[PDB]
Amino acid sequence: TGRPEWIWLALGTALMGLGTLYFLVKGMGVSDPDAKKFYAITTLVPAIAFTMYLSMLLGYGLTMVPFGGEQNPIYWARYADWLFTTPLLLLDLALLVDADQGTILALVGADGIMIGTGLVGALTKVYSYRFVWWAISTAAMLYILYVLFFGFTSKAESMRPEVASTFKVLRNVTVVLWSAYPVVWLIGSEGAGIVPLNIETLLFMVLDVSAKVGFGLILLRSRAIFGEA
Amino acid sequence: TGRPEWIWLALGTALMGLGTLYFLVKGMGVSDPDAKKFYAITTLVPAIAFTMYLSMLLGYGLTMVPFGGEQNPIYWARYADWLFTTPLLLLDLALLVDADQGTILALVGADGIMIGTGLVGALTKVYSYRFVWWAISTAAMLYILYVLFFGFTSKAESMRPEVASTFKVLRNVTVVLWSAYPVVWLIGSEGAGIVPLNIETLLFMVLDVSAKVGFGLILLRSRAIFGEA
Amino acid sequence: TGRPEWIWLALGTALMGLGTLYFLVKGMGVSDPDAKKFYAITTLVPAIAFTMYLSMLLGYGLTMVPFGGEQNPIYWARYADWLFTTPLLLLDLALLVDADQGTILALVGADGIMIGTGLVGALTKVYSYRFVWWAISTAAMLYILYVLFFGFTSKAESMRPEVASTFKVLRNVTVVLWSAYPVVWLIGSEGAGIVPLNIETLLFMVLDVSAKVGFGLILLRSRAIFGEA
Ligand SMILES: CC(C)CCC[C@@H](C)CCC[C@@H](C)CCC[C@@H](C)CCOC[C@@H](CO)OCC[C@H](C)CCC[C@H](C)CCC[C@H](C)CCCC(C)C
Ligand SMILES: CC(C)CCC[C@@H](C)CCC[C@@H](C)CCC[C@@H](C)CCOC[C@@H](CO)OCC[C@H](C)CCC[C@H](C)CCC[C@H](C)CCCC(C)C
Ligand SMILES: CC(C)CCC[C@@H](C)CCC[C@@H](C)CCC[C@@H](C)CCOC[C@@H](CO)OCC[C@H](C)CCC[C@H](C)CCC[C@H](C)CCCC(C)C
Ligand SMILES: CC(C)CCC[C@@H](C)CCC[C@@H](C)CCC[C@@H](C)CCOC[C@@H](CO)OCC[C@H](C)CCC[C@H](C)CCC[C@H](C)CCCC(C)C
Ligand SMILES: CC(C)CCC[C@@H](C)CCC[C@@H](C)CCC[C@@H](C)CCOC[C@@H](CO)OCC[C@H](C)CCC[C@H](C)CCC[C@H](C)CCCC(C)C
Ligand SMILES: CC(C)CCC[C@@H](C)CCC[C@@H](C)CCC[C@@H](C)CCOC[C@@H](CO)OCC[C@H](C)CCC[C@H](C)CCC[C@H](C)CCCC(C)C
Ligand SMILES: CC(C)CCC[C@@H](C)CCC[C@@H](C)CCC[C@@H](C)CCOC[C@@H](CO)OCC[C@H](C)CCC[C@H](C)CCC[C@H](C)CCCC(C)C
Ligand SMILES: CC(C)CCC[C@@H](C)CCC[C@@H](C)CCC[C@@H](C)CCOC[C@@H](CO)OCC[C@H](C)CCC[C@H](C)CCC[C@H](C)CCCC(C)C
Ligand SMILES: CC(C)CCC[C@@H](C)CCC[C@@H](C)CCC[C@@H](C)CCOC[C@@H](CO)OCC[C@H](C)CCC[C@H](C)CCC[C@H](C)CCCC(C)C
Ligand SMILES: *C/C=C(C)/C=C/C=C(C)/C=C/C1=C(C)CCCC1(C)C
Ligand SMILES: *C/C=C(C)/C=C/C=C(C)/C=C/C1=C(C)CCCC1(C)C
Ligand SMILES: *C/C=C(C)/C=C/C=C(C)/C=C/C1=C(C)CCCC1(C)C
Repeated sequence: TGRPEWIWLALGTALMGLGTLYFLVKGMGVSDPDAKKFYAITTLVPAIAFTMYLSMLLGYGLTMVPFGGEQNPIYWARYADWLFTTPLLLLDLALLVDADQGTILALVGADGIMIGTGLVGALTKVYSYRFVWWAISTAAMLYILYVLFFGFTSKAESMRPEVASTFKVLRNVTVVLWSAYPVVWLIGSEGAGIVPLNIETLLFMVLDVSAKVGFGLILLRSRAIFGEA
Repeated sequence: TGRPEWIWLALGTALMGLGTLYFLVKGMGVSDPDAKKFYAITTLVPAIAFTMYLSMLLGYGLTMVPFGGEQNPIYWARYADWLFTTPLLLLDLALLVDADQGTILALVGADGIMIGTGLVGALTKVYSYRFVWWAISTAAMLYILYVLFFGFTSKAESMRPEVASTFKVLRNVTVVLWSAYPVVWLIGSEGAGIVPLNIETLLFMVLDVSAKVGFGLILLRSRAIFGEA
Repeated sequence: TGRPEWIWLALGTALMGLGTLYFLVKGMGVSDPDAKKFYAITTLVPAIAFTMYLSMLLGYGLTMVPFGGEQNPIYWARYADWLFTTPLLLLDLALLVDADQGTILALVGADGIMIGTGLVGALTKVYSYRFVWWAISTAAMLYILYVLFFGFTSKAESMRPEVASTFKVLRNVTVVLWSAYPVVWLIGSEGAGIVPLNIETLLFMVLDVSAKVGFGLILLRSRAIFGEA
């Protein structure tokens, strides 16, 4: 309780843990192999986030980075979460649309670069250079969003209508929520320091729970995850 | 020689190195693609463990974690080993039975969570919280063992008898040996500190060599690794 | 500018960034799924290297390792680069020849061991043991080079001539350039310290740009990357 942001770390931990259990239970029984992929991916995403939220809450996932003449609290465990959970989320989208393997490789690799350069930016001790890493990471994010909108135009002649519908919704959810993360980082504790860490942590908790549990509710309620038969 | 546990690190290094060379030589010549997968996976497992045993023996893979009012010797390199070798072992099992891709994803991801939360527990400076990580990691292990016994019931109508037989043996080997690891950690140097590090290191060496070289001897002697023709 | 090797880090950053942009633009429009794999892999390789070159240039990717009675400058970010980019390069070769999945697993796993043991060697504080890690890593490299020459003899009865031709060239490029890396490390800052860091950094920059951008120019100009139709 001694860091003001504890309450949002504790609520994030609980909501990710509850979402994990819900999806775990929801997927019991599923035999359709395509459906099984989606449940597996979509359950792992909040399970991983539960662990990293808990590491932040307990303090393990916090470090102090000197920059700006200050010791700055930096929650590094978010990058360990996102390193795995953001390619998994892209994989759910790419599987919806039957993406080509090269497109998946492009997505997962640009996502790696996005999270890894965000982590270097987050731990960089020269203040001005933190924003060079931010810009590179943002360029990788823009590439991802570009591919999600313009990279699947060979696939629309052979998409089931329900897959197109669910993919469109989830792609919109993704673009809107993910685009907020660089803005929060830029104005928050890792960037300009205009928004205090407590509010930052709240913002990321709302985005994370929506981008993981909200996303997954939409996906796992859809008939698009089943091979049709 | 100055740490009492050196002798078990040196024997583990030698046995993993010898097992690697044996499997490397055994797999020379194999042309069956299915067989080649199994040799590749099963040889990489002790090769990786050889490297991490050597890093422990030379001291690189040891760190001191303060907790309990003490500087505690913690061999972190075991988590770097297991991060790769325990999904590889699961992959050998999953390939035996032709698992669905979603099942493989579930297994490898729960295994990631098991090893990563074990590593956080191993490096956590608040003593009581180390056991919260232990419990989460154990829950992931139980999930894995659940899937290994109850997750492949679509596959039994089209399993060759020899694949079913070898998978049953290896699955039993896996459940018994892997279930001992949380117990050793709980009573050893990373947990309650009731068993000294020297004996702990012996225990993990016996389990590791059996779970990697013993496992692999059983697998690579079986006709189940060949496509049948 | 305060480290003499800055100029080669800055030129490496620029050449990797330019090569990335060139390949990105070159691959726009490509619809052939096989071609898309090769563009994706081959573009990610210099993009990752651009980021790690920049981290070296800005100082983030440098650490001081005590060994030999000295504080030694060690650029660790090269291992973070190579961890991903050297399996990606092997994947391009393995895809050319339609390698079996077990062969790919062997290649990527031996490459992991090569880079991870090179990183342990690079960070080891006991000088003589640094060269034990070097020898293990070199053994893994030799295994890789062995597989590249002798591991694809089931594949030559069903290789398109242009794929055989491009694979031969790239395999030769690979063997020659990669074999120089252990020699540079052995005589440079991480090893015997006979070649100063500034010249070392130059050597690795020439090798990296050739092994990534030179390699990729050869590959992406070839008709071998297209499924034939
Ligand atoms: C079954 C397996 C998964 C293995 C079990 C692992 C794990 C679930 C164990 C629970 C972790 C949790 C108890 C950590 C303890 C936090 C904290 C209370 C420690 C001491 O703090 C006490 C006071 C001090 O004034 O602050 C805090 C005062 C209050 C006591 C704060 C309480 C709020 C919670 C800590 C926040 C909820 C986190 C939960 C783990 C959410 C899990 C969801 C669930 C339904 C799956
Ligand atoms: C298919 C499989 C069979 C293949 C597996 C092969 C493999 C098992 C072979 C043996 C592996 C073994 C050598 C692993 C050793 C661990 C290694 C990190 C040791 C180096 O030192 C570690 C710590 C010291 O406390 O410093 C840290 C060192 C440096 C300061 C950081 C080095 C950077 C990393 C090498 C790159 C990865 C960093 C991130 C974890 C990944 C990207 C994260 C992103 C968000 C930035
Ligand atoms: C600091 C920088 C990010 C620069 C800020 C401005 C910049 C983000 C806006 C320019 C993006 C640009 C692609 C917009 C042009 C749209 C166009 C190409 C698409 C064609 O028409 C499609 C229509 C609907 O049918 O609009 C639908 C729109 C299209 C599908 C294209 C939109 C894709 C974008 C990637 C989504 C914009 C959100 C950004 C990622 C915001 C990033 C936040 C940042 C400040 C960190
Ligand atoms: C070919 C490639 C793989 C590359 C080569 C890499 C690698 C195999 C090189 C060998 C590593 C090894 C020599 C490390 C040295 C350990 C140690 C002796 C260092 C100094 O210690 C001396 C005394 C001090 O009183 O203690 C110790 C006294 C004794 C001298 C202890 C000796 C016991 C061994 C160190 C334990 C065996 C480890 C082996 C590497 C096992 C390999 C198996 C093999 C058949 C593949
Ligand atoms: C398909 C491909 C092409 C995709 C590849 C994309 C990629 C190559 C893009 C560029 C990668 C690049 C940015 C890597 C940089 C390395 C990175 C670790 C730098 C951060 O700082 C590293 C050290 C400082 O000494 O601190 C450490 C930082 C923190 C203290 C720890 C951060 C946590 C990690 C980010 C999560 C991984 C940790 C483990 C190694 C993995 C799980 C282990 C488990 C057992 C806990
Ligand atoms: C601290 C906690 C671990 C709690 C300790 C007790 C707990 C591990 C025991 C309860 C597990 C429970 C699933 C047992 C019920 C069996 C049942 C569901 C299977 C149905 O019947 C199958 C028969 C043979 O045909 O028995 C064969 C048995 C079945 C195939 C099911 C057994 C699967 C288990 C995962 C194996 C038990 C070993 C544990 C992993 C021990 C963990 C050690 C721990 C203390 C860290
Ligand atoms: C669009 C997205 C990718 C996001 C943008 C991220 C990124 C491209 C931003 C550029 C990074 C760069 C400006 C870092 C600054 C380095 C340095 C000048 C910092 C201060 O140093 C000043 C003096 C001191 O005497 O030394 C140095 C004096 C000189 C000023 C040195 C100048 C040489 C360059 C720093 C080396 C070139 C590096 C480039 C990033 C190459 C990129 C290639 C491009 C065409 C894609
Ligand atoms: C398919 C997916 C869904 C699966 C994903 C599962 C996963 C998301 C589950 C949760 C992951 C989570 C626990 C990650 C936590 C990060 C972890 C590194 C925490 C440990 O401590 C990290 C730092 C402290 O600053 O110390 C560092 C600790 C030690 C000093 C080093 C430990 C070694 C590593 C565990 C092994 C990897 C090291 C390299 C980055 C990889 C190989 C590099 C090579 C070149 C040596
Ligand atoms: C310190 C150690 C590395 C030892 C140094 C010496 C050692 C590297 C040389 C012995 C390698 C050995 C396989 C050579 C025998 C060749 C033979 C098996 C191939 C059969 O005939 C093929 C012909 C052309 O048709 O030659 C073409 C040649 C073949 C295709 C085989 C060559 C494959 C090698 C892996 C390439 C040699 C380069 C090395 C990797 C150099 C390593 C540098 C080191 C000092 C760190
Ligand atoms: C589950 C959590 C999700 C979906 C997180 C998404 C995170 C991003 C899209 C992060 C983006 C970043 C930037 C583009 C710039 C640098 C800062 C980051 C890493 C926050
Ligand atoms: C090759 C080595 C093998 C098979 C290692 C297996 C390790 C485990 C099953 C580890 C399990 C753990 C727990 C369930 C709780 C926390 C402690 C661990 C990581 C030892
Ligand atoms: C893109 C960069 C490339 C192709 C780098 C290749 C690096 C190697 C082949 C590294 C090899 C090493 C050894 C065999 C011994 C130890 C030192 C290393 C890691 C430099």
